[PDB]
Amino acid sequence: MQIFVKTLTGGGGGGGGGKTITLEVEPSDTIENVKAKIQDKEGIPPDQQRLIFAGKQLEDGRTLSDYNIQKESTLHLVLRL
Repeated sequence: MQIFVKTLTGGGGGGGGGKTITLEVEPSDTIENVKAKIQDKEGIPPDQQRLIFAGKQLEDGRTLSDYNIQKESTLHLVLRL
């Protein structure tokens, strides 16, 4: 299944915002697995990633299906320092 990940626009305007990457996933993949797939594409360590869907921060041990994340769903990636 393919899903999309985008980052925040920020309260700064400009600079696009809509850019995405695509991930190949299964419904039974955990959020921790998804973070590892983002790391393969973008180099950002999983410890520094927060993922949001439907306005909610996603917990590592749940699966995509637990959050109703399906084909062509878009997750939002936010930095965690």
